[PDB]
Amino acid sequence: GKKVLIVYAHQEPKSFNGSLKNVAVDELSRQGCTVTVSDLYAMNFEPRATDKDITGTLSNPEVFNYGVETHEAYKQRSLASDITDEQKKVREADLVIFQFPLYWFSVPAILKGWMDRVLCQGFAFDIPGFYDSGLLQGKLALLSVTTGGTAEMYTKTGVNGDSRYFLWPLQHGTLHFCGFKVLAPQISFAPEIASEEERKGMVAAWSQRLQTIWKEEPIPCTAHWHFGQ
Amino acid sequence: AGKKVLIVYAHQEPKSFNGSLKNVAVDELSRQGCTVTVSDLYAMNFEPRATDKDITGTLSNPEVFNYGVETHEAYKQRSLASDITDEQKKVREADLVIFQFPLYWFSVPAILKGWMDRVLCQGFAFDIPGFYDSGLLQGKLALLSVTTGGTAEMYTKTGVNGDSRYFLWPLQHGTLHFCGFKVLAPQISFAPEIASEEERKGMVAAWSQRLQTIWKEEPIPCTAHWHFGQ
Ligand SMILES: Cc1cc2nc3c(=O)[nH]c(=O)nc-3n(C[C@H](O)[C@H](O)[C@H](O)COP(=O)(O)OP(=O)(O)OC[C@H]3O[C@@H](n4cnc5c(N)ncnc54)[C@H](O)[C@@H]3O)c2cc1C
Ligand SMILES: Cc1cc2nc3c(=O)[nH]c(=O)nc-3n(C[C@H](O)[C@H](O)[C@H](O)COP(=O)(O)OP(=O)(O)OC[C@H]3O[C@@H](n4cnc5c(N)ncnc54)[C@H](O)[C@@H]3O)c2cc1C
Ligand SMILES: COc1cc(OC)c2c(c(C)cc(=O)n2C)c1OC
Ligand SMILES: COc1cc(OC)c2c(c(C)cc(=O)n2C)c1OC
Ligand SMILES: COc1cc(OC)c2c(c(C)cc(=O)n2C)c1OC
Ligand SMILES: [Zn+2]
Ligand SMILES: [Zn+2]
Repeated sequence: GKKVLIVYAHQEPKSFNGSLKNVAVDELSRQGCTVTVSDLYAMNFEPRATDKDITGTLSNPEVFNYGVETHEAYKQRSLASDITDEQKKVREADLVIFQFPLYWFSVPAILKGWMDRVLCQGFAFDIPGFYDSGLLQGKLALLSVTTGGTAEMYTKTGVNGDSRYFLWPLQHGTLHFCGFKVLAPQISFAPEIASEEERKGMVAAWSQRLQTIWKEEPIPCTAHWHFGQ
Repeated sequence: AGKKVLIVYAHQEPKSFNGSLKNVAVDELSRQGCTVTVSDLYAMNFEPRATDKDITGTLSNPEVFNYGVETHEAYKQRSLASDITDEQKKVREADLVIFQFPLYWFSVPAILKGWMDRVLCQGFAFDIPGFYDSGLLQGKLALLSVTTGGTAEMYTKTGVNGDSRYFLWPLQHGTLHFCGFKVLAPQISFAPEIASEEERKGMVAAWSQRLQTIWKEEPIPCTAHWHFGQ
């Protein structure tokens, strides 16, 4: 059996993102997988990295250093419960899918705040244990991104550059760094200008791809993959 | 000179190395006689989430909420939440916007990502058409002043992290150039926590020193080739 966590960042259940999340739940549930969804906006998930993320008393209450404080908090079981709740889902998961609209070539700030606050030192990475040896190694991660821009805008010589170029900080700098093997991203280009069909083809392709997600090999998550020819 | 600067600052700790870079900027720019404003996001408890609370008028489509459509509308009607319009005023007046922050996950801290997502709305920062070189903030300068955990050597093409310019792309091109800014070369202060106390003073005064001649700089060519090479 396998466990999947979907971390989902869209305000509107009727959205194209909402339908992609909902077919993932339906298809992975149909296969017998254990599925959990973190619907960040419904949870009013806190995005800011602050001293509230530590309960009881700080390791150095003269000069606040978020990284050191959350590292010590993790080790002393002193993190806020919204964070540890997410860490439990991630620890149990075999695959983590992030489902979100591209905001400013990146994730919406609420999902950025999940990455900043959930993936702390001791949990997701340490000295050592990063990139290849990151603490989440053995787990799979997958970005399912929707865009306002069309596929042609996202080419090396198009106005937006190649899609892979905006993937680097998320796939390499975040998911690889924590040890994830990164599945190929699912990019649903410009759903809002596509037809009622086309949109169906995109959703159905996603549902279709999920049918054989466990047979996939991860991308080689390298500078060459993102930037080379 | 007769110029206005906005510093958008994202760090929790006033005694931090970011706190020092922000204050040296304020001291040097104020010394030159520039007009200076700082948006200290954590101290303001700045709201990062893009939600329907950012619009206070009748929604264009209250059956199916589309944040970009509703905020674009709300900007035209003046029904945006006032935290957002308070920032727009600072940006509209500024000739240079400096972002001061620690690198978090190859990007800005979520509180600052939220400032970008909610403040740079359609109608204000760009339109369709009216983006990249035609973006609505054309004529303004922006500059990322980023600190890292990683050393410079780490952030080279054959270092573990890849070249520093790679992680600049979403921010410089995808956000600031998109809105029309000309982008000045980034100030990257590498690995201050590892550096010696004297190498730290050196990085602070190197930023101070650069600001002395900031108005004479040309912007970078904010292209794929600048960021990625051939
Ligand atoms: C702050 C901000 C920053 C942005 N930055 C970027 C950026 O850097 N680059 C970029 O390219 N874009 C950017 N965008 C645009 C954004 O990425 C797109 O708006 C978003 O990806 C569209 O996805 P959605 O789910 O919201 O679309 P929706 O509008 O919800 O989807 C399109 C249509 O499909 C309908 N639908 C729902 N379910 C289904 C289904 N079952 N089958 C068929 N249709 C269905 C919807 O109701 C809708 O009519 C930005 C947007 C914002 C607000
Ligand atoms: C969630 C998260 C994600 C991160 N992701 C990344 C990443 O992707 N890539 C990466 O490289 N790093 C990353 N980091 C590390 C982060 O970028 C660095 O910790 C940050 O850049 C260091 O800057 P700071 O101001 O907090 O340093 P500080 O810890 O405040 O400063 C270091 C030292 O400089 C001293 N100092 C303060 N003022 C002065 C002064 N006037 N003169 C001389 N010294 C002074 C301080 O007192 C301190 O001792 C991440 C950190 C976190 C918390
Ligand atoms: C650039 O130096 C580095 C590089 C790292 O990873 C590449 C680090 C750390 C620290 C302190 C903790 C940690 O978990 N990692 C993962 C570091 O600081 C010494
Ligand atoms: C801020 O909103 C943005 C930002 C963008 O880029 C950073 C966008 C778009 C759309 C619709 C198409 C597109 O290609 N890009 C590149 C967008 O929607 C208006
Ligand atoms: C999540 O925290 C992170 C994440 C990183 O990369 C994504 C880091 C580092 C540090 C300290 C050095 C570094 O080179 N990288 C590359 C870090 O600090 C522990
Ligand atoms: Zn990688
Ligand atoms: Zn550019």
